[PDB]
Amino acid sequence: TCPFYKKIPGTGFTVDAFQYGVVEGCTAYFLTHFHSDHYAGLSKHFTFPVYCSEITGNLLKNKLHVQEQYIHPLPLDTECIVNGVKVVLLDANHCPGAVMILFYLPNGTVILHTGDFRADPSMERSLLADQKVHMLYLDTTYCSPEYTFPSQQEVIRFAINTAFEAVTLNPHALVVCGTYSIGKEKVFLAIADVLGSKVGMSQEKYKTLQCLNIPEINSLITTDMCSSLVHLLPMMQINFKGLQSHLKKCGGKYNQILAFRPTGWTHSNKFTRIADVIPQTKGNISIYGIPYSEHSSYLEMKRFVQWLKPQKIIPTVNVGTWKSRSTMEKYFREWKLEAGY
Ligand code: NI
Repeated sequence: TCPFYKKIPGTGFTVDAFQYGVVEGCTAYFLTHFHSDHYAGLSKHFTFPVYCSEITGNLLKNKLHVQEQYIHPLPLDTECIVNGVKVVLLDANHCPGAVMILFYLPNGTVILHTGDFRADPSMERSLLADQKVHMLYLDTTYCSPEYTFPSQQEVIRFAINTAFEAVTLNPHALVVCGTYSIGKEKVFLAIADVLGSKVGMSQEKYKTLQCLNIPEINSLITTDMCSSLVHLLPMMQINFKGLQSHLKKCGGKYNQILAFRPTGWTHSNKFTRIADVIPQTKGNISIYGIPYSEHSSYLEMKRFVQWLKPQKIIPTVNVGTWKSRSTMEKYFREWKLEAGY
């Protein structure tokens, strides 16, 4: 059944709750972003109101074929009324179109649901600065102190320098980047840019990217693989077998592959710096795992919560085991005592 942490008290609202059939008493279904564990269950047959960002609305229409009359996009950073309740959508710093949702309850309670987010100090100067938030439904993906990672900026610098050096040394090298969802577009766009190439991809992926309102996108991507030296492939194919196979397909236009796998966290983060990363190599193929995250580090999450000073925290990630629940609740109390709220 629909879990309590997907329900907004005092409303008929649910968040990211599309796989339970009809939720008894739900008058509006919000969708934070277009990732499959969140939209799971939506289709052309859905006949309730869906509230979301413009970009998420483009993806629902074009990729899932949800009918237009049930899609209600809202602009960001704007006070809106939905079934008699004031809401605001804020940028979540996750994937394109991803939002956090502020609900202003008739009784005076204010609730923030983060969806999936990467906490940033820039959020401290949004509409969140303007009033008190009583309850926080929090993206706790990496809520443990072992989870450190570099800035997105540091990671992109590393990838750009690496790719540029490789291709300038060998003009017959191919660069490949893995993907399995929206998000992390900076990785492959920044590399294609330093190399003066467009990124080549399947028709399905090109369609997905054309929904995202990225400026000048027609200048940066293409379905013509042969004219491109940065290819995108399914993440599943980013391994030595899948890459040798792929290399055959290019007809001796290339003799070397340099491939990037943008992972979340991986335990080499507890030892190694970004400057010190190395690839796995077999033959003329090298694969780099780069820790490009679109979720908060432990320290980023801690800072955001200690700034906001909520009265109650409701985790939305890692809630399935008692040991994870109990560990998270321990960090929350530490944070509150350290900061004095
Ligand atoms: Ni997500």
